[PDB]
Amino acid sequence: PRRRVIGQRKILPDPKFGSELLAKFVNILMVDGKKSTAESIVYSALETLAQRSGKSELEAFEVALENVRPTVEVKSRRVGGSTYQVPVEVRPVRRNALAMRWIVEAARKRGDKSMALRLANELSDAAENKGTAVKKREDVHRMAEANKAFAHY
Amino acid sequence: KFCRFTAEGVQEIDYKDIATLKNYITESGKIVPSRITGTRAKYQRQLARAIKRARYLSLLPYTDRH
Amino acid sequence: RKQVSDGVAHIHASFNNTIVTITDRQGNALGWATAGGSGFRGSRKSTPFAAQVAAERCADAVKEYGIKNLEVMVKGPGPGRESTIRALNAAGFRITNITDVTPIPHXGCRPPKKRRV
Amino acid sequence: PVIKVRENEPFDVALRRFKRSCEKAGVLAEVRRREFYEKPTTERKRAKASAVKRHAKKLARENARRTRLY
RNA sequence: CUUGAGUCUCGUAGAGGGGGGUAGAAUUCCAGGUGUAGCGGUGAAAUGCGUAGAGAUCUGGAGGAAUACCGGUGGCGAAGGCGGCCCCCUGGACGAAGACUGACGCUCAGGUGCGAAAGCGUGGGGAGCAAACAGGAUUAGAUACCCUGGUAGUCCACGCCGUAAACGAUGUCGACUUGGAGGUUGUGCCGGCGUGGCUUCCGGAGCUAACGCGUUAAGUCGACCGCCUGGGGAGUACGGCCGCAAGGUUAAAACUCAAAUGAAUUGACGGGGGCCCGCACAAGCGGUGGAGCAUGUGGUUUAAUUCGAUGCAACGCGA
Ligand SMILES: [Mg+2]
Ligand SMILES: [Mg+2]
Ligand SMILES: [Mg+2]
Ligand SMILES: [Mg+2]
Ligand SMILES: [Mg+2]
Ligand SMILES: [Mg+2]
Ligand SMILES: [Mg+2]
Ligand SMILES: [Mg+2]
Ligand SMILES: [Mg+2]
Ligand SMILES: [Mg+2]
Ligand SMILES: [Mg+2]
Ligand SMILES: [Mg+2]
Ligand SMILES: [Mg+2]
Ligand SMILES: [Mg+2]
Ligand SMILES: [Mg+2]
Ligand SMILES: [Mg+2]
Ligand SMILES: [Mg+2]
Ligand SMILES: [Mg+2]
Ligand SMILES: [Mg+2]
Ligand SMILES: [Mg+2]
Repeated sequence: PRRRVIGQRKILPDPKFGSELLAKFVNILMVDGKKSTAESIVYSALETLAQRSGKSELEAFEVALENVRPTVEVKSRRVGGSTYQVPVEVRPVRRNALAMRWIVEAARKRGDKSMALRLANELSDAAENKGTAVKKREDVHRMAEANKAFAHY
Repeated sequence: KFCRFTAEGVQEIDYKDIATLKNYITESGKIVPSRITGTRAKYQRQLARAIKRARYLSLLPYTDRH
Repeated sequence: RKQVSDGVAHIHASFNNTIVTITDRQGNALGWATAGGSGFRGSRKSTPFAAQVAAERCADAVKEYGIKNLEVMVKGPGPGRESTIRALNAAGFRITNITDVTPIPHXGCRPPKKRRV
Repeated sequence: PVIKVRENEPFDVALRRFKRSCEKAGVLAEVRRREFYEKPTTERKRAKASAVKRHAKKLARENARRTRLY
């Protein structure tokens, strides 16, 4: 807004492992406010991945976030009617927001039977740089690098 | 500031004393604005004339980078 | 092939482009590069960053001569003046002198007419 | 302007002395004024406007100092 | 008769004028060296130039035009105008204290001279720039604005032209009427005190429709000249004069209108500016537009498809 009087909102910690990261992630995965179904799909997926990995849920999911977390994105900007993609920095919280969002979407458009399975093997291949989401980290990174010569106004 | 040629009452600025003209030319070679030095108008005109004369006689460079 | 150990690098910084020509003391060129020749056209070719990349690429392009020191001729208005110098300095060249070589008519010839953009 | 990167000189401050010499020498000034032709009447107009606005600014801030803002 | 007007002597400042010479920076072109895929240009592009070696960088050469810095609401000139440096010929201005003439003055129809830029004639010159022109874009079109080129011209000598928002839109000469801050150039007395010439800004009285002007008057007077008499037609036609021409000058009528005009005021508008707000942008999340259906609307049909709402602010509206 024109004001910057936005305080921060409180968000619940997760029951299974006390992770607000999982609460944010489930709030992204959620549709129509069916929060119980979202948390259940997600705990299912993270235990499927905690077995197909063995690391942990918290940690397999952090390993999927880091390998997908991007560090620089572009920002549209109009100069002479021409529209400039200017690579700006990101605060850590926008990094993980983007990571979780891209991951949920690249899992939504997958082709397994259920959705918890899509998210499980998505976060797995995310951790191994074979998923659409690390691909979008790649696209955003090379998008910032190409127009990096505009790293100024 | 303090215009000098009136202080000592010089009649004519005499292109020959380059060391004098040395102070009213930039080290790139350019005459320095009379506003910046505080020289008086008549004397700044004598200054410009003598500097251009000593340039023609090649005792001062026209520029820093001949 | 040969070695000089001492160079003079000419920077042609225009508003549209930036050219970095490396010669020897007597003006014989060793190598060169340009912002447009480095993967940028139009907007980016006229940026300090493209100039910088062109300066480092021209550094690489004179690797085979073992030059260490460089005088610096900067020519023209463009923003590619300082970025190219820092590129040549960070590249591993020991800068020794820096001279601005922009032509200044002491009148001179009539410039083109103003653009009515 | 010529710049001597002196003994023991950090390159960045000699860069800045270069910047100062070019800025007070009038180099970008001259290139941007000389890029295009100027009608004599046009530049007489512009110099006169510069000087008149400068003297008007002088006397404006001269009448200002003798007033209280609040 | 000497104060108006003018002459003589010392000095001072200035891009005043005419003629010749000379210098540095820079552009373009030529000869060659190095060197290698670009350059150049634009809002973005293309035309154009470059592997037949461009651009870049260096050395040498030719040529033309203008004179960065000084530089300044600084100066000089009747005005138009005048700017590197040197020399020759030349006009004027102002200052200081005198000597001289003795109203010799002011203005000026007709006339005569000078008179930016463009233009014209003859003969040179031609770097850069650039009407015309050509191509490349832009656009609905684009005979433009932008880009790449480019000829007259711009330069010189002589002659012609005689017009400009040739403006201070303010005729010349003379006299008088509070101030303040500066610039520039003389000069008297000792940084201080006087007196002159030119000149920038603010402002009093006064004047003015107001805006403003205001000792450099648009204030208070006198002399003389030019000019105006509603807007359009029209500074046009015809005729005279002038011109090589382009055209200049002098200069109507019929006819038509009730206005056209100036200054200032309140709004509004601006692809003027400054500062702020709003699910207005950005960030997001979910919808509509596609399908089946409900309903309203329009329109067609009908005897009737009752009448009304019908940009936002009508269309699940009166209902
Ligand atoms: Mg141009
Ligand atoms: Mg007459
Ligand atoms: Mg002419
Ligand atoms: Mg001719
Ligand atoms: Mg053109
Ligand atoms: Mg007239
Ligand atoms: Mg005029
Ligand atoms: Mg005028
Ligand atoms: Mg008039
Ligand atoms: Mg007369
Ligand atoms: Mg006044
Ligand atoms: Mg006529
Ligand atoms: Mg006419
Ligand atoms: Mg709201
Ligand atoms: Mg949005
Ligand atoms: Mg539908
Ligand atoms: Mg009715
Ligand atoms: Mg109805
Ligand atoms: Mg109706
Ligand atoms: Mg409704």
